[PDB]
Amino acid sequence: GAASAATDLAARLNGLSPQQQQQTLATLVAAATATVLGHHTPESISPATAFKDLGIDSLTALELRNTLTHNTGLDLPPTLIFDHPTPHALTQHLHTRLTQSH
Repeated sequence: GAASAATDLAARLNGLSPQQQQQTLATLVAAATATVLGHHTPESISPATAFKDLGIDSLTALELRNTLTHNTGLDLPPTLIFDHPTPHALTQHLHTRLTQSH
């Protein structure tokens, strides 16, 4: 249970530099997509392949969403993949929204 994984996420990021802080999402977000496609590890989830190209099928885009938002504490609608089509993109979103949010 978590009333804010955004304060847990920014906890991984806390103490780190932008690219390092990126990596955490650029690992978790991919871990998320590693889940959606049944790959388990983010090592298979390339950040520049594209969710579309990864197998994200709206359903797994929502399940992506369900994981992302849950790990980052953010509140972005299911069109997150449609707006950010790569693990890098999604990461960029939550890496930027860390400060660009309420």
